[PDB]
Amino acid sequence: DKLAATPGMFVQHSTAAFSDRYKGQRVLGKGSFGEVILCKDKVTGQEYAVKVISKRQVKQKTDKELLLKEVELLKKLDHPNIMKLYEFFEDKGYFYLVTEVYTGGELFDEIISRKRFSEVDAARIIRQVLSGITYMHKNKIVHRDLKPENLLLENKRKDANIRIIDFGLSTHFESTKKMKDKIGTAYYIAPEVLHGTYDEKCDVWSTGVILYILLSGCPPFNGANEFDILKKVEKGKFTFDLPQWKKVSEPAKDLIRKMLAYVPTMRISARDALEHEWLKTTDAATDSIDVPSLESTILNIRQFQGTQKLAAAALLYMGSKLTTNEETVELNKIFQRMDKNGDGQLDKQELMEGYVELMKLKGEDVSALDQSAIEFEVEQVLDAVDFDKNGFIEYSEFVTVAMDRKTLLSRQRLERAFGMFDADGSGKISSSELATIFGVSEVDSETWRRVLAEVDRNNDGEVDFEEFRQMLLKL
Ligand SMILES: [Ca+2]
Ligand SMILES: [Ca+2]
Ligand SMILES: [Ca+2]
Ligand SMILES: [Ca+2]
Repeated sequence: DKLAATPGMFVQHSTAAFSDRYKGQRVLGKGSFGEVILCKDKVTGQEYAVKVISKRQVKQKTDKELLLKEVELLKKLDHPNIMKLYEFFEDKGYFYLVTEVYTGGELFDEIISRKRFSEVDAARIIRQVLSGITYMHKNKIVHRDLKPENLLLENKRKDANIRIIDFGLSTHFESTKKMKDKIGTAYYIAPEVLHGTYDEKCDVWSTGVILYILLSGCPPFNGANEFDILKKVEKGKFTFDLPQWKKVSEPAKDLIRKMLAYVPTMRISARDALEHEWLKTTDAATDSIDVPSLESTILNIRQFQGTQKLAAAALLYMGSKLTTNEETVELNKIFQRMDKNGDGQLDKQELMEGYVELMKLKGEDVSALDQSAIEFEVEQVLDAVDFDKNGFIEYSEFVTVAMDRKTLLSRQRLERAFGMFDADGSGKISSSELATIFGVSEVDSETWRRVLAEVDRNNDGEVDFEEFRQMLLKL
C-alpha cells in the first residue's frame, strides 16, 4: 500500500478562510457564476488567481457535482502547458479555486492584434497545445472546447509559453463507450460531435482549426452566423484557396489536412501529430540551450537521495505548489526536450537518453559509456524521484528535484510548508496530520518510525518547525 505523494493530494487539504491566506488586489473578472480575484499570498507575496463561487451561484445539484468534478480533473493534471490548480477552499457560503495567474491574456486577443503567425511561431504554439492534449488524452481526459479563447499566454514575453484553460466542458472518457453530449464552439467543433457520437479526436480537429487560423488569420469554415458556420462545418469541405496560403509551406498544410480528416478514425492522433516533420523541422537545430542549466539540473537530480515520506511530501508540495513560473521557465524547457514522446512524463529511456545527449555535448564519446552503468544509475534516480511510485517522473516531481535546493528552500516556502502539515496549529506535526495530508486513514507505524529516527531531535514523538527545517536543509 505504497503511499503515493502527488501534487493533487495537497489541493483540498486546507479548510481555512480566504483571508487566512490571501489579500485581494483587484478583480480580474466577474461572471454570473462567480468572480476571479487577483490575490496576494499574505506570507509569500506571490500573486495568485482566486475564483470565488457563491453557493447560491451553483446549487444545482448537478452543478455542485459538476464543479467538484472540474476540481478532480485539475487535481489530476500536471503538465507545463495545462492550467495548474493550487488550492480548493470552502466557506459557509463560498468555494474558492486558487489558480495560477497567467498574465499574457488570451491567444484570441493576440490573434486580433497581429493577425497572422510566423510558421516558427505557430509551430511552437501548436506544439505545446498538442503536448498538453496528448497528455490529457493519455490520461483519459478530452477537453471538448479548444480555441484561442481557452488558451492563455503565461506572461507578456514575445515567445511566451501557452496554457490550456476552462475545463468546464471537459470530461473523462473510456475508449469503449463514445460520448454524446453536443458541446463545443461554432468555428472549432468537429463534425462527429454534431452527429452525437464522438471521441477525443475532436480535440485534434479543434486544434487543426486553430492552426488554420494561426497561419492565415481566417477560419477554414465561416458563416454569416453560428448556424451558417455549423452547416459549412458539417459538410466538411475546406480549402487552402486564400492568397495568404501561397506563402505557407506544404507540410504545414499536410498537418492541417491530417488534423481535419473528416472521419475521426482517419484523423491523426495528438501523439502522432507531434511527430509531424513541420513541428520536427521548424526546429532548425536545437535552439541555443544552456549546457550549464542542463548540467546542473542533471546534477541536482542525481543527488536527490531517496527519502522518508515526510520529506518527500514536503518537497513535492514546495515544488508543485510554491514555485513561481518565472522560477521554473528553464526547467520546463529541459523537461519538454527530455520528453520526446510528448506525453508529459519522463520514462527510463527518455531519462537515459537525456544523460547521454548531455554527455556528447560535454563531448564525451557515446560508444565509450558504460551503458549498463548509466541504466543502473537511471533506475535508481527514478526510484528516488518517482514520488507517486507509478514508474514515471512527472513534471511536478521533476521540478521539485531539479530545482536548486537552496533556491527552493526559501524561508517563506519553508514556513508555509510546515503550516500546511501542521493543521491543528500546534507547532508540531503528528503522524495523524501526516496521514491526513497524504489522504489516507493512518500512516504505517513503519513509515512514522523511519521518519522520526531521522528528524525528531526533542524526541517528543513529533516534528516542530526547526526539526522540519534541519531535515530538509540537511542538503
Ligand atoms: Ca514520456
Ligand atoms: Ca511519478
Ligand atoms: Ca499538529
Ligand atoms: Ca520533536
